[PDB]
Amino acid sequence: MIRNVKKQRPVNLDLQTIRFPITAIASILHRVSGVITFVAVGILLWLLGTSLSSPEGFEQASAIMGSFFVKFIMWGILTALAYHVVVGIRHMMMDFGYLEETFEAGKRSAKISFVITVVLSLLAGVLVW
Amino acid sequence: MIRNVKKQRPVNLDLQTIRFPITAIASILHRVSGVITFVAVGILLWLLGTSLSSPEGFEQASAIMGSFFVKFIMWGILTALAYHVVVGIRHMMMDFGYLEETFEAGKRSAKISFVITVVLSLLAGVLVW
Amino acid sequence: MKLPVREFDAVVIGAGGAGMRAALQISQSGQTCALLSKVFPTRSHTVSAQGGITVALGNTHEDNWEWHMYDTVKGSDYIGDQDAIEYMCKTGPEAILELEHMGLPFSRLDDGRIYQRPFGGQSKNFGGEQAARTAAAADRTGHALLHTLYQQNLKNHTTIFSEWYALDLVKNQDGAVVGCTALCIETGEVVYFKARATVLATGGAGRIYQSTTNAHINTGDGVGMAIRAGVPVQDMEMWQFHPTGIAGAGVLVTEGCRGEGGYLLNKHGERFMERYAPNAKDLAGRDVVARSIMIEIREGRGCDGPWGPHAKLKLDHLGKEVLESRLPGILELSRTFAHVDPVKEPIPVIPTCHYMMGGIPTKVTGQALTVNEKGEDVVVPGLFAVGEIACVSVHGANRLGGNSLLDLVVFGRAAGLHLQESIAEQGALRDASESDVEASLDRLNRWNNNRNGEDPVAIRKALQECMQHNFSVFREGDAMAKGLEQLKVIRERLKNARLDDTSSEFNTQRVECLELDNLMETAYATAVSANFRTESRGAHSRFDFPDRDDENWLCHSLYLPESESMTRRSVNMEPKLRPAFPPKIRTY
Amino acid sequence: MRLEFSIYRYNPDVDDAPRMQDYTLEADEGRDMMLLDALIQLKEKDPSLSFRRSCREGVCGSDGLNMNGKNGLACITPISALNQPGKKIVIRPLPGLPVIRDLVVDMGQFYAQYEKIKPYLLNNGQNPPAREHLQMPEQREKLDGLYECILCACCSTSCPSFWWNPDKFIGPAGLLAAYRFLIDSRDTETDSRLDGLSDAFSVFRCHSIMNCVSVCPKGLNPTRAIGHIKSMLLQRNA
Amino acid sequence: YLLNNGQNPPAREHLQMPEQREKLDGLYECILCACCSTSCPSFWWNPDKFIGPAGLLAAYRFLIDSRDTETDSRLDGLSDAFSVFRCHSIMNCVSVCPKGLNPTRAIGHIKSMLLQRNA
Amino acid sequence: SNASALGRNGVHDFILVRATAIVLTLYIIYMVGFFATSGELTYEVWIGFFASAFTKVFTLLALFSILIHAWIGMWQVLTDYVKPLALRLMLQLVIVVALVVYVIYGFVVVWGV
Amino acid sequence: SNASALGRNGVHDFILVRATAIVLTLYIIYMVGFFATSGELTYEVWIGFFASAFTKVFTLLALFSILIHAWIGMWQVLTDYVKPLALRLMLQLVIVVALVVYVIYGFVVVWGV
Amino acid sequence: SNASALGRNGVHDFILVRATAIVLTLYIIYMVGFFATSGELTYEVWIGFFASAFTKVFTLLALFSILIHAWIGMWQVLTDYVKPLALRLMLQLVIVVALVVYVIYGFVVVWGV
Ligand SMILES: CCCCCCCCCCCCCCC(O)O[C@H](COC(O)CCCCC)COP(=O)(O)OC[C@H](O)COP(=O)(O)OC[C@@H](COC(O)CCCCCCCCCCCC)O[C@H](O)CCCCCCCCCCCCCC
Ligand SMILES: CCCCCCCCCCCCCCC(O)O[C@H](COC(O)CCCCC)COP(=O)(O)OC[C@H](O)COP(=O)(O)OC[C@@H](COC(O)CCCCCCCCCCCC)O[C@H](O)CCCCCCCCCCCCCC
Ligand SMILES: *Cc1cc2c(cc1C)nc1c(=O)[nH]c(=O)nc-1n2C[C@H](O)[C@H](O)[C@H](O)COP(=O)(O)OP(=O)(O)OC[C@H]1O[C@@H](n2cnc3c(N)ncnc32)[C@H](O)[C@@H]1O
Ligand code: HEB
Ligand code: HEB
Ligand SMILES: COc1[nH]c(=O)c(C(=O)[C@@H](C)C[C@H](C)[C@@H](Cl)CCl)c(O)c1OC
Ligand SMILES: COc1[nH]c(=O)c(C(=O)[C@@H](C)C[C@H](C)[C@@H](Cl)CCl)c(O)c1OC
Ligand SMILES: O=C([O-])CC(=O)C(=O)O
Ligand code: SF4
Ligand code: SF4
Ligand code: F3S
Ligand code: F3S
Ligand code: FES
Repeated sequence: MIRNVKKQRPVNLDLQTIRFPITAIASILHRVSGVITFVAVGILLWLLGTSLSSPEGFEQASAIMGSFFVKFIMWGILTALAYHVVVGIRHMMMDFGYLEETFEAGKRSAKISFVITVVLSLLAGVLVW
Repeated sequence: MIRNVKKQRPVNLDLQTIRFPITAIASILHRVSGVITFVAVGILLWLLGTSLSSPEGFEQASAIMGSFFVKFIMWGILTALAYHVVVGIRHMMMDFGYLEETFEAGKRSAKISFVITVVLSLLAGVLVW
Repeated sequence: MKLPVREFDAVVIGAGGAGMRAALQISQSGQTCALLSKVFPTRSHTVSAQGGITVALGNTHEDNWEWHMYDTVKGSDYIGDQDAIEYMCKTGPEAILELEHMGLPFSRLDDGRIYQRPFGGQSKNFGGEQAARTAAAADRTGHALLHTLYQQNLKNHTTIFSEWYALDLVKNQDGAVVGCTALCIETGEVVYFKARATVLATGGAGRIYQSTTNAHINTGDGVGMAIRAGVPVQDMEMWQFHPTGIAGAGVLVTEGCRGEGGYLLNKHGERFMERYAPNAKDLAGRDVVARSIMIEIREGRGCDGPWGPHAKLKLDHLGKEVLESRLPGILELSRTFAHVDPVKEPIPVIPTCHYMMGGIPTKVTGQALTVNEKGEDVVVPGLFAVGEIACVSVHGANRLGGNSLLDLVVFGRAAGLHLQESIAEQGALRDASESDVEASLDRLNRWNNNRNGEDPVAIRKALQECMQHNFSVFREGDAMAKGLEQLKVIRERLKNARLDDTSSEFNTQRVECLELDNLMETAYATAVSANFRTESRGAHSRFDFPDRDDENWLCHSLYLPESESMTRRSVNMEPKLRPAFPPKIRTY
Repeated sequence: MRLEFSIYRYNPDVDDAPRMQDYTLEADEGRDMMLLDALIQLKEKDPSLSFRRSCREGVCGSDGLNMNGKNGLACITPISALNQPGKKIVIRPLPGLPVIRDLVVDMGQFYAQYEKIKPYLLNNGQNPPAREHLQMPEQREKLDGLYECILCACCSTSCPSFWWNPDKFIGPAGLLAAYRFLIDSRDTETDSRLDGLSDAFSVFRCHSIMNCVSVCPKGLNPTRAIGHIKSMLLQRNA
Repeated sequence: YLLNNGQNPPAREHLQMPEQREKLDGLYECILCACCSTSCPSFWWNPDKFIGPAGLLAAYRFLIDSRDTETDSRLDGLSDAFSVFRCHSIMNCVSVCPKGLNPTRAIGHIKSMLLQRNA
Repeated sequence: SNASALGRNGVHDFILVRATAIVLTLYIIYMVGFFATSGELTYEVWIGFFASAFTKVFTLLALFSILIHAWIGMWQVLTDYVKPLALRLMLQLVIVVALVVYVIYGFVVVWGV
Repeated sequence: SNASALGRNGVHDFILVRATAIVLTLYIIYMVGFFATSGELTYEVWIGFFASAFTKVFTLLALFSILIHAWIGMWQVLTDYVKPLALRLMLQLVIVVALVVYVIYGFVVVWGV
Repeated sequence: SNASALGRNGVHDFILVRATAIVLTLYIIYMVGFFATSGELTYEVWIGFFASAFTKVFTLLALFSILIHAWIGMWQVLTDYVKPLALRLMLQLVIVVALVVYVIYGFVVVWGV
C-alpha cells in the first residue's frame, strides 16, 4: 500500500521451510567463503607488512601468531580460503567439461569436495600451530 | 562428413599456388615481426635486469653479449623491431593522410620501407658488435 | 508421384531487367512468388545494356510523351501497337523516376564544358528521337538498373532460386499452363514448380547466329517452351541488327556514341549516313543505319583491316573528358576487343544481331495470347511473358533504341500490378497428373539416355552458320527456301544428339545441350517467318520486294505450332489507340 | 602454336580428392584469344570440364578464376599474358570458397557479407522530392568507382583476412558497397550504417595488404574506400 | 517461438534428420509447471533480470533447433550479466523437475555458445 | 553495460573471473609449497624469500588478480542482497577502494624489502 | 564486445594501438639516441642513465604501453590462426600474464636502481 | 561507446567521476589537516610524514584517482570546444600520457622516500 493505494501480496520465503540439496549448501558456502577471503587478504597484508618491516617487526609478527585466539582465526581464514579454491576448481570443471552436469554427479562432486577441504583444513591447522 | 551425414567440399588454399604482391609480403612480415618483438621484450627485460642488479651483474651481462651466438640474436631482434616500427609508421601514414592509398603508391612505400629497414638493420649490427 | 513440387502463387522464369521488376512488384501485393534464373541474377544479359533508358522526362529540354509515340511508331514501321506504345510512353516517366528512388546511379546535369542544369537525370541523344530523352548512368545504365533491382529484391526479401534451369512448362488437362519443371544446376536435382501464374522472362536469343552482341546465355529457352507447349510466336522474323558492333568480337558499342557526336564514316572519308539519311543523319532509325553500312560492303567500298570489312566510328573529335565521363564503358570495350583507343582513332563496327523484336504475343497486362478457331485472340491460362521474349507488339518491325529497358520496367511492372486481377479472370486451374508433368521431362530423359548419338557442337555451329547467311540483314525467298530445309535436316539430326557428361554436380554441358533444342526451335520459326513475309519493312529486308506491302502486309506474322508436330503461319494487327496515328512514309 | 594447360578438376561423385589434369590445345597461331575462348575449346574436347561464363565482355563477373596464381576474369585475360614456353598455363578456382565442381566455387559467404552491409538505398522519405532526387553532379561524382563493382568475387578471394574470417570480416567487395551508400546523397541512414560497422571484425580486419586493388578487373580500389569508412568511424566514435 | 528467415524454403516440411531432432529431447517437454525457477535462489533475488531455469531450457530449445535461423541473434541477446550468468550451478532445478528435465545442463551449453561467440 | 560491474558484459565477467582464478591458484600453491618446507621461519629465510624477484612479481601479480577477481564477485553479491541503490554503490565504492589499496600497499611492502 | 579483446569495439582497438605506437616510438628513439652516444658502456654511465627520474618514468610508461599495444595485436593474430576456442583462450591467458609480468618486473628492476 | 572516452557509457562516466571525487576529497582534507598543523616544516617532519605507509598509499590512491577523474573531465571539455577531430585526438593523447606520468612519477617519488 503506497499513499491512497492499498494492499501488497505475501510471498513464501521462509528459508527454514524450504529444503536444500547438498549441491545448494555447497554453493552458498563458496560465496560466504568468498566474502570471508576478501577481508582475509587485508589481514594477511597487514601481517605480511609487519613481517618484512625489520627484525623488531618480524618478532612482533611471530608473537601475534602466538596467541591461540589468533591461531584459531588464522586457521579459519586458511580454511575458508581452502574451501573456496576447491569448490572454485569444481565450478570450472563443470564450466569446461570435466564433470557431468547431472544431479547425482553434482552431489558426488560436492561431497568429494567437502572431503578434500577438511583434509586441507587439517593441514592448515597443523601449520597455524 | 559428421556421424551418418557425409561429404565436405575442397577449398583452394595452396599458398605456393597463389601469387603475392610486394604489399602483401610487407604486411605479413610486419605481423611476424610483431610476434617476434613480443618475445623480445622478455629477453631484453631479463638482460636489463641483470645489467642494473650490481657490478657482478653488469659484468655477467657484458660477457653474455660477448658470445657471437648472442650477438646474432640481439641483432635479429633489433632488426625485427626496426622493421616493425618503420612499416608501422607506414601504416599510420596511410591511416591518417600522408600516403595515396593506390596500389603503385603502395609498392613504392613498401619498397622505400625495406630499404630504410636494411639501413637500420645495418646500424643495429654495428651496435651489437 | 515421385517428383518434388514447390507450390507458389507465381513463378517468374528469368531474373533480369523485366523479371526482377515484376518479381519485385508481384511480391509487393502479398503474393507468394518464386523467381528462377540460369545464372546469378546480376549476370543476366541486361547488365551489358549501355545506351540508357529513353523516356520523356523533360529534363534536358521541354517534352511530352506523344512525341515519343510518333518517334516510336515510325520506328516500328507502323506495325507496333498504338495502345501498348501509348501506355508505355505515358506510364514511362513515373516508372523510371521510381527506379531512381530505389537508388539507380543516374548521371546528373549541371556544370559542363558548355551545358548547365539542376540535378535531374541526364538525358543523352539517341537514334529515333528528335532530341535527348535517353536517361543514362554514364555508359553503364543497364548495369546500374540490373544491380539496383537485385538490391531491391535483396531488400524486399524475394524468394530467388539462383542457377536453376527451367526445362519445359506444364500443361493442364484443360490445356492451361500450371507451372513448369526445372533442374537445379548445382545439385542436379529436378523439380516441378506449381503456380497459378507462370511468367516467362527468359530474354532474347541472338545466339542463333555466329556473330551476336548477346551473351552465351541468350538461347531462346523461353521461345522453345512456348512452342514445345503450343503457344504461338509473333513477328519472329523481326530481328534488329545493331548498327555498331565490334568487328570479330560482336561486342556492342553504345549508339550513345552518335548521341554524343560520333561519326559513322567510310574509307573515302564521307559520312554516307548524311547521304543515306539526309536530315536525320547518324541519328536515323536502326534498320536504315544498319543497311547503309552493310551496303558500302557489298559494293566493295568498306574499310578493311585485321578486323574485317567495316565502317569507322569516329569519336576522337569529342573531348577525352566527354569520353571518360559520358562513355567510360566504350573506351574499355574498344581497347580490349578492338585494340583501338577511341580517344585517338575510330572504332571497327559492323551491324550485328542485337535485339529480338518478336516473341510471345501478349496483352498489356502481360497475359500470353494464342488464336481461336476463327483466328481470334484467346488468352492462355496461367501463362504471361514480359521483356524481350515477349512480343507485346510495342517495338514492331524495328525497336527504337533505348526503349527496350523502358519496356522491361513498364510492362514487367504492369505484369505485376495486374496479376491478382488476371488470376481472378481465369478462375481456378485444375491440377496436373503424373502424365502432364512427365511430358515436360521428355526432353530431359532424351539427352540423358541418348549417349551414343551425334556431337552437339556441330549441330550448334551449323545452326549458327546457316541462320547467319540466309537470314542476315538482307534476305530473299530462295535463300530462306534453302536454309528452311537445311534446318529440318539439322532439327532431325539434333534428335540423335548425345550427352557425354552425365554427372550431377554442376553439369555445364547438359544445360548447353538443353539450350540447343531451344536455339533450334527458335531459329526455325524465325525462318518460317522470314520467308512467309513478302515485304520489305524495318529489319526484314528482301531484294525481291524492296518496298513495304501496306495493304497485304500491315500486320503481325504469327507462327502457329503444335509442339513437335507440323508447323503453320498466320496474321494479327493493331492501330486503334487514343489520340490516333496513321501510316506514312519512312524517311529518316 | 601448341598451348599447354594445367587445370583444377573435381567431381564429388567421381574424385574423392582434387587434382590437376593436363590439357593441350593446338590453337591457330594467327592471333591470341581469351582464356575463356581456350576453355570453351577444351570444353568441346572434354565435356566433363565445367566453369561459369556469360556476358563474355568482362561485365557480368561470371568467369572469376585464379590463373597463374593471380585472380582475374577469363573473358579478358589474353593468352599472351599466360603463355611461357616449357611451362604450362595453370588454372584453378578462386581461393577460399568451397569448390562445387572443377572451376566453379560456391560464392556463398561472398553474397552473404554483401547483404550484411545492406546493399540498397535507405531514405527515410522525409522531405520528398517533386520528381526525382536532388543530386548535383559533384555529389553523384562520389559514386564513381563504387557502383561499378560486378560482384566477380576476385578481390575478396585474394584477401588473407577473408580466408580467415569469411563470415565475420565483410571483405573488399562488401566494404566498397558499404561505402557506396555511406556517401550517397540520397541515403539518410549514414549514422545507423556506421554504428553497424563499429565492431572488431566488420571493417578493421583490413591490414592494407592490397591484393584487392592488385586484381580488380574493373580497376576499382576497395582499400581506398575502406580507409574512408574507417575515417568516418573515428569521426563518429572517438 | 521458431524464427526462420524463410531463406531456402522447403518443398513440403523442413529438412530434419533424426540426429538433429534428437537434440530437442529434454527441451520441448517442459510443462511450465514453474517448479525449478521457484526453487532457485538466483530467481528469488532477480525474478525480473535473471531468466531462470525454465526459460533457459526454452532459450536452448531454439538455439539448437535445426529449423531456427536466428541463433547468433539470440545469443547476443543473452550476453548481459544477468540473463544467463546468474546461474551458479546450485542445481535445485534438476533436483525437483517433475518431467526429469535438466536446466543446468542446458544453461551450461548456452554459456558455451556464448564463449564461442564473444571471446 | 552495468556501470558498477567490472566486465563489459556477462562473458567478460565470466572469463575475467576464471582466468584470475587460475593465476590465483598457482600463486597459492607456490606460497603453500614454500611454507610447507620451512616450519621454523628465521627472519633470514623469510626476508630472503621475498627478496627474490620471482616472489615480488608473483605476489603483486596476485594482488592485481585479486582486485579483478574480488571486484567482480563482490559486485555479484551486492547485486543480489543489497537492493537499495544508494547503500550498494557506497559498498562497491568502499570495496573497490579497499582492493586498490591492497595492491598499492602491496607495492609499498615489496619494494621496501 | 568480444570478451578476449582489450578494446570495447573496433575504433577503440584501432585508436589504442595507434596511440601506444607513437609513445612507443618516442621511447625507442630516446633509447637509441642514448646508446648511439655511448659505445663503451661503463657501469657508471649505465646505472647513471637509469638512475634518472626521466628514464625510469619513460621505461615504465613504455612497458605499460606495450601491454596495451601487444595485448591487442596478439589478440588480433590468435583471432586469425588459432581457431579452436579452448586453445586460444589459454594462449591469450599466457600472453596477458606475460605482458603484466613485463610491467611488474619493470617496476621491480627500476626502483632497485 | 566513444573510443576516446574512459567510461563505457554515460552512467559509467557519471559514476566513475563521482566516486573519485569523494576519494580525492578525503585525500585533500587529510593533506590540508597535516599542513595546517605544521607551520614551520622541518625536513625531519616532512620526510617523516611521507615515510608513513599511510601517506604513500593515499598519495598514490589519489594520483590513480586523478587519472580516472581528470581523464573523463578533460575528455568532456575537448569534446565541447575542440571540434577538429585530428587536433582533439592529439590533445587527449598528450593529456592521457600526462596523467599516466603523474602516477608513475608518483611511485618513483614515493618509494625513493
Ligand atoms: C590443490 C589445491 C591447493 C590448496 C589451496 C588451499 C590453500 C589453503 C589451505 C592451507 C593448507 C596449509 C597446509 C600447511 C601444511 O601442509 O603444514 C605442514 C604440516 O605437514 C604435516 O603435518 C605433515 C603431514 C603429512 C601427511 C602426508 C607444515 O607445517 P609445519 O610442520 O611447518 O608446522 C609449522 C611449525 O609448527 C612451525 O611454525 P612456525 O613457528 O614457523 O610459525 C610461525 C608463524 C609466525 O610467523 C610470522 O610472524 C610470519 C607470518 C607471515 C604471514 C604471511 C601471510 C602472507 C599473506 C600473503 C597474501 C598475499 C595476497 O607463522 C605462521 O603460523 C605462518 C602462517 C602462514 C599462513 C600461510 C597462508 C598463505 C596464504 C597465501 C595465499 C593467500 C592468497 C590470498 C588471496
Ligand atoms: C625513425 C625510426 C627510429 C628507428 C627505430 C628502430 C630501432 C631499432 C633499430 C636499432 C638501430 C640501432 C642503431 C645503433 C647505431 O646507430 O650504432 C652506432 C654505430 O654508428 C656507426 O657505425 C656510425 C655510422 C654513421 C653513418 C652516418 C653506435 O654503435 P657503437 O659505435 O657504440 O658500437 C658499439 C661499440 O662497439 C661498443 O659496444 P659496447 O662494448 O658498449 O657494447 C656492450 C654491450 C653489452 O652491454 C651490457 O651487458 C648491457 C646490455 C643492456 C641491454 C639493455 C636492453 C634494454 C631493453 C629495454 C626494454 C624496454 C622495454 O651492449 C650491447 O651490445 C648493447 C645492446 C643494445 C640493444 C639496444 C636496444 C634497445 C631497444 C630499446 C627499445 C626496446 C623497445 C621494446 C618494445
Ligand atoms: C546484349 C545487349 C542488349 C542490350 C544492350 C547492350 C547489349 C550488349 N543495351 C541496351 C540499351 O542501352 N537499352 C535498351 O533498351 N536495351 C538494351 N539492350 C537489350 C536489353 O539488354 C534486353 O532487351 C534486356 O536485357 C532483356 O531483359 P530480360 O530481363 O528480358 O532478359 P535478360 O536478358 O537476361 O534476362 C533473362 C533472364 O531469364 C533467365 N533465363 C533464361 N532462360 C532460362 C531458363 N531456361 N531457366 C531459368 N532462367 C532462364 C536468365 O537467367 C535471366 O535471368
Ligand atoms: C581456484 C580458483 C579461485 C581462487 C583462488 C579464488 C580466490 C578468491 N575468490 Fe573466488 N571464485 C572462483 C574461483 C576462485 N576464487 C570461482 C570459479 C567463482 C565463481 C562463482 C560463481 O560462478 O557463482 C568465484 C567467485 C568468487 C566470489 C563470488 C561469490 C559468488 O558465489 O557469487 C567472490 C566474492 C570471490 C572472492 C575470492 C577471493 C577474495 C579470493 C582470494 C584472492 N570469488
Ligand atoms: C611505430 C609504431 C609501433 C611500434 C613502436 C610498435 C611496437 C610493437 N608492436 Fe606494433 N603495430 C603498429 C605500430 C607499432 N608497433 C601498427 C601500426 C600496427 C597495426 C597492424 C594492423 O593494423 O594490422 C601494429 C601491430 C602489431 C601487432 C599485430 C600484428 C598484425 O599485423 O595483426 C603486434 C603483435 C604488435 C606487436 C608489437 C610489439 C611487441 C612492439 C614493441 C613494444 N604490433
Ligand atoms: C552462490 O549462489 C547462491 N547459492 C545459494 O545456495 C543461496 C541460498 O540458498 C540462500 C538461502 C542463502 C543466502 C546467503 C541467505 Cl542465508 C540470505 Cl537471505 C544464494 O542466495 C546464492 O546466491 C545467489
Ligand atoms: C598482416 O596481415 C596479414 N598479411 C598477410 O600477407 C597474410 C598472408 O598472406 C599469409 C599467406 C601468411 C600467413 C602467416 C600464413 Cl604463412 C599462415 Cl597459414 C596474413 O595471413 C595476414 O594476417 C591477416
Ligand atoms: O537500345 C539500343 O538498341 C541502343 C543500345 O543498345 C545502345 O545504344 O548501346
Ligand atoms: S571490387 Fe572489383 S574485383 Fe572486387 S568484386 Fe568488385 S569488380 Fe570484382
Ligand atoms: S520443473 Fe521441469 S517441467 Fe517444470 S518448469 Fe522446470 S523444466 Fe519445466
Ligand atoms: S586485400 Fe584485404 S586487407 Fe583490406 S587491404 Fe585489400 S581488402
Ligand atoms: S537452481 Fe538456479 S543457479 Fe542455475 S543451477 Fe539450477 S537454475
Ligand atoms: S563472362 Fe561476363 S565478365 Fe566474364
